[PDB]
Amino acid sequence: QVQLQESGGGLVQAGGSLRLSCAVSGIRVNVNAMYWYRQAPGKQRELVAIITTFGSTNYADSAKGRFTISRDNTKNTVYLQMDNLKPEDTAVYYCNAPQFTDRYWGQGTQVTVSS
Amino acid sequence: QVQLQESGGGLVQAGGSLRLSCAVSGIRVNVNAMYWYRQAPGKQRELVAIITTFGSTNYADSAKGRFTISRDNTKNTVYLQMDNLKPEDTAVYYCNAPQFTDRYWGQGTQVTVSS
Amino acid sequence: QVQLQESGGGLVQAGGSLRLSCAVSGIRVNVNAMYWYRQAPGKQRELVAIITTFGSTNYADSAKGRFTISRDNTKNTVYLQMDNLKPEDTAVYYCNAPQFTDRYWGQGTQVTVSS
Amino acid sequence: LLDKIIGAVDQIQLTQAQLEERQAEMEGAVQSIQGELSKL
Amino acid sequence: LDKIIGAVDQIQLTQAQLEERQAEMEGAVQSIQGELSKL
Amino acid sequence: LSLLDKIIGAVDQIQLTQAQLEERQAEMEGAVQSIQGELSKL
Repeated sequence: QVQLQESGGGLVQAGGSLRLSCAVSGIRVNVNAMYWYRQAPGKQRELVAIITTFGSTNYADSAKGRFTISRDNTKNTVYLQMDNLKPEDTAVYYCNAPQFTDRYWGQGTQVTVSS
Repeated sequence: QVQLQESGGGLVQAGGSLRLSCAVSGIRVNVNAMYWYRQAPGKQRELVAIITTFGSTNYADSAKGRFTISRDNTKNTVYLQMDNLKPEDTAVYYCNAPQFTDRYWGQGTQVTVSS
Repeated sequence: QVQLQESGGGLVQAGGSLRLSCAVSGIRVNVNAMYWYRQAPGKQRELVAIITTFGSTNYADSAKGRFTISRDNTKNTVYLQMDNLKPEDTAVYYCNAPQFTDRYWGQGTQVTVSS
Repeated sequence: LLDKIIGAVDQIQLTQAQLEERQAEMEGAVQSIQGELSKL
Repeated sequence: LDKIIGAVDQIQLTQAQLEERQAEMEGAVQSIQGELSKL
Repeated sequence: LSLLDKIIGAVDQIQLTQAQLEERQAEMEGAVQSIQGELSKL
């Protein structure tokens, strides 16, 4: 199976920073493009950031230069650095590969941002 | 042109098995991802199974472990093994490559499953 | 940034021909698939022609054998030859790469065809 | 490097088939709405 | 290398077709949205 | 510019394009569900 273990969330003040981790098993992150998503309560899942196999990145407009996706190939782990957080970023954050979004989701990591 | 010659259909009892063949000319099946589709009377064409260039497979939920797609690279032929067939599998079955589905379809091979 | 500088439009008689050019900077046309689009007044942008990284081409049905997309790798320029033009081809023509169509469009080149 | 390219290609082909399936599902839904808005 | 190239080529052709389908359908949805929003 | 460099750049373009096509689908799937809800309400 593919395993997705999201971590690094918590309660953070506005203007604060987080670094999310997703430890992956069953696929290689240096072979596969990897995506981060978020889901606020009662809203649709939103794509946040992507990193391609060869390391190109793109971000949703809501990220607007605050988020940085990266990976560690040895730890087979994907990271999302999130700076200058705002209350509107409160959501559960999920990591996935595009080929499995119809198939499996991890538990996500809760991020709550308060003023 | 690309030629698609579907065969191996027929009349089969429920719980029976079939092996469909598509003999391809004009593209190499070991270079191109190849798809099987089916169409029951008056319904939309449904994707059934796919095999990628490097041999990974995926199936529609309706296949649920009963179908196996494979190929022979020398005969340039794609196969669909169908086990534990059910009346609901009655349809015309078609093989195609994704880049030509807007362009050409073969005659398909009729599969009829009776109880 | 990516720069897209479209040229080669003008006023042409029906049955006439044009050759559009798009000079690209910031990406290589021999590495990226490149697209030509057109937009008539008040209508949706229509894809016209595509050339893949390895030189395969495809055309919208409205081209019907009249248009030829090509590129010069040394000049990093994409061309659209348009033969037997018709009044219905009047539009602004734009070149882009698929990964930037959500991001940036050049000024385009106006093509007007009169009888 | 070749393993990376191959695995990228494989991921991509799997994703393209799923995106196609999603489009086909949605094309039926839009046609159903269009039939609802067009009926007599 | 011939296999990789041919896979890539198939993929780029397919992406352009999937995009065209999206644009056609996006127009259809926008037409429906306009029908449901008019006065 | 080697053949491998071309392949890598094509792949990179493709993965970027796939994520955008997916996002467009998600945006439109929300729009269709909103229309479906409007036509299904009591």
